[PDB]
Amino acid sequence: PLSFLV
Amino acid sequence: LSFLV
Amino acid sequence: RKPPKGMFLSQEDVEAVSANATAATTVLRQLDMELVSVKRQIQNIKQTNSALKEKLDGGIEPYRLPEVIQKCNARWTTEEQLLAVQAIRKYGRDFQAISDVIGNKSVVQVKNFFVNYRRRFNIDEVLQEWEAE
Amino acid sequence: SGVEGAAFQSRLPHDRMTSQEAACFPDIISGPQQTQKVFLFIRNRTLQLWLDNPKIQLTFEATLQQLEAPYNSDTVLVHRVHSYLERHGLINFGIYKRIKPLPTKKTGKVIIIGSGVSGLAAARQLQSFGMDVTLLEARDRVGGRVATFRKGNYVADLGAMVVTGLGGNPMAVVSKQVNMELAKIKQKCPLYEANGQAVPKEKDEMVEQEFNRLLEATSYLSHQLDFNVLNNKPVSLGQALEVVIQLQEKHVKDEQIEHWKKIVKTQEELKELLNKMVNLKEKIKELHQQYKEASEVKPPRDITAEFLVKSKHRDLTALCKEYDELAETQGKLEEKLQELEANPPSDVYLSSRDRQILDWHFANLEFANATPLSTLSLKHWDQDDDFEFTGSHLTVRNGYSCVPVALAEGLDIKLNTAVRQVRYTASGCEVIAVNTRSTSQTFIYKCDAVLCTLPLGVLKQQPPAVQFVPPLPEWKTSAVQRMGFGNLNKVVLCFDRVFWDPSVNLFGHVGSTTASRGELFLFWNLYKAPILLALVAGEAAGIMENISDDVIVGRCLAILKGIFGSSAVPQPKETVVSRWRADPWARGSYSYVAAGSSGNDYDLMAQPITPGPSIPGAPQPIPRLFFAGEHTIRNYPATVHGALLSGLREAGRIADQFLGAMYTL
Ligand SMILES: Cc1cc2nc3c(=O)[nH]c(=O)nc-3n(C[C@H](O)[C@H](O)[C@H](O)COP(=O)(O)OP(=O)(O)OC[C@H]3O[C@@H](n4cnc5c(N)ncnc54)[C@H](O)[C@@H]3O)c2cc1C
Repeated sequence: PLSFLV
Repeated sequence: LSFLV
Repeated sequence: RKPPKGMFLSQEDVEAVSANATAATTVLRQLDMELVSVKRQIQNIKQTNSALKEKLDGGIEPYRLPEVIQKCNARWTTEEQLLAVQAIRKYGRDFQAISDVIGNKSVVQVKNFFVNYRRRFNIDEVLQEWEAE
Repeated sequence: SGVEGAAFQSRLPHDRMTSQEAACFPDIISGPQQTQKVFLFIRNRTLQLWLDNPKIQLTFEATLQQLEAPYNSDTVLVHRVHSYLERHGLINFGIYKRIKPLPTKKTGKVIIIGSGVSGLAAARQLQSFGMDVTLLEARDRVGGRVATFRKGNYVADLGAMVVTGLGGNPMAVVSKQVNMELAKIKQKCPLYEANGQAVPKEKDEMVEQEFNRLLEATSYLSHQLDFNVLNNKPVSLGQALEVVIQLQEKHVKDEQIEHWKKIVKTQEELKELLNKMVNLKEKIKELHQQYKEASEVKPPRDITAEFLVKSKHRDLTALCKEYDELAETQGKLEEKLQELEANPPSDVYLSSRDRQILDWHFANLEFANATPLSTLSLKHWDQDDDFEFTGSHLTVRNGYSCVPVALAEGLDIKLNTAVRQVRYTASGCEVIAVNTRSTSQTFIYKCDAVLCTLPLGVLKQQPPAVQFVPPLPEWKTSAVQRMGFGNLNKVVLCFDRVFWDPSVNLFGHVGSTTASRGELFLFWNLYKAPILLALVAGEAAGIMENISDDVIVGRCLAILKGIFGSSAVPQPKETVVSRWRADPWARGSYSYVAAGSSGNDYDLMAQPITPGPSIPGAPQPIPRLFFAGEHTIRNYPATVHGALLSGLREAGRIADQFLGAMYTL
């Protein structure tokens, strides 16, 4: 998911 | 075998 | 409502870019052929314009005449009158040109002259003689 | 916050009754506005109570004890509310000191496939409700896609690594129950190019801005221009990005075209003037001779000869005037052309170096979703964004495995047991499972209901690894096929000396080509022991699984030598390389919203299965087959907590189905 974006 | 928990 | 500032996305462009598999890479190479053409297209006519500049070589320096340094006068000399009569023959109703030929008359004075001596210099005939050309 | 904060932490609107609350309390939500506010307070307060002390059970008796008037006057309500909250795992979930020891006898038999986080969470709950629960795990360990490498002092996660904010997160409760060393992640991530030289803050910030810009742009295509279908095929985020990039490269050229197109026009305007200027110099050259000759006629002269001099004079000075006025316009067009050629518009959209750095940013997004962007639904890839937790992200310094192992404790778990066939019918269920060690040896499990926590990629296997009898209805199997199941791998590199920047939690690596942009593109410095963790995402994910550990570890060192120095990088003492796609008990990393799928499929995954009747004409029976997992939850897919909440969810539904709902009567 998006929330995983570094 | 393996060292995964 | 609108795309991010500086992003350019028209409705029509999207359809044109997706028309087929590699339709967009054809559009992009098309503009590359366009730019390459327009780019050297400049040098060809840059060189032409440089060649035309070369025929103009020197400008109009030894052609400019001695200045018309003379003060205006209200008085009409007979000579001056005659100069005007001929100037109607050469220029018609171009009262500035006629005034410049005489050199010491203002445009208004030339128009004044035209009305008074319209009769005595048959200036109407002089005008129509000029008109025939 | 306070009582309102409790609702927030429990992912609930504090000033409003939810859809599930309307379902269970149809008297209150259809009732007068006063009753609702009483309900909402009791609900919010009870959550606060449990949250303030999550390590001990919160009973009805303890709840009513700590309620003020008029809220404690209706004790049937306080009981109803409490039971609802307890049933759906909003309170008394995880690991807590039980006040009333587990019910003397057990009601109903439940078999749970897999002891992953969802599986355990449902097991702990169904046991809390006094049901007979047995979990069947294929692996020789608990945790599933939560797996921690433990060897000596080296600790590193091959599975779940990050807690994505404690604000509203059910993991925040668990972190207070279990010993979790949660360390904050400093989001400062320096990038390094192929050669090993850092990326200047000039480039870094301008490319990253362009990345975020390109994304908003794709949204504009998706929502504003409805660019969602193309040739019957659904558009992927990967495609829309290319479209938007190309439209930007197009505009860069269109601006160049209309600029040179503007030079040629000024180039012409001069030519027309120059031709006029040449022809005038010709007539001035001629008219000068006529004047010159007329001037030779020395005075005294008659008036017509006089007039000729004066007349030729005027005619010539007038033409000199014109030429000076035309030379004026020449100078202006001449410097206007030096103006345009001095400063053109943008030369290119993105240089080779620019695009490579942008590709890294895509690799990030390919990792985030565990899939090449060419597969992600343009419309729905981010549908689960609104539900993101507040607060900064954290990692489990002692390894995430403390959580499964914690939850596992006290449960009948059958390790090394591979479920081969699930059979559900009117009167009940049987589970056909083999021992993973000796494969031709068999077990049979009889139960009232089955909870399936099989990873989507397992449910995807062709041929089927697990068989459903009867076959799952086409709606469920289409959900299984539409939905995406991604891949993401980790290289663990165990050193015994830190050669990297210790104050930096993570550093990127910029690949040479788009093809390999997700290959070892990111490194994590997270643990006590000098351990670096390398990510393999995007397309590289799947391809690297065919390459031996040594070659992979080799590439890692090489990259690291580039950044830190040819001799600063020793041979790692211990290495681990995950291969989730090849792993029979995951067959990938975690789900994603594929092109053609939507957020709705996730709901279809959670939807239970009711078998057909035994006797023809007999009544429609009870639901038998249930589904929990990270892929069964629309609002938190692909996450540990997401899985957790599905387990919590399903346990509730099953208990309601087999022990009856007291709180609705
Ligand atoms: C590399 C990686 C990194 C991740 N990082 C994060 C992160 O930072 N944050 C986060 O929130 N989430 C993360 N996740 C996802 C998170 O770990 C999962 O979403 C979660 O563990 C899923 O739990 P589950 O119970 O739904 O599936 P699983 O945990 O896989 O549970 C399924 C269980 O069933 C067993 N099983 C499978 N087939 C059979 C069979 N035929 N018979 C019997 N048993 C079977 C499996 O062995 C497994 O134990 C990550 C996942 C991966 C792969």
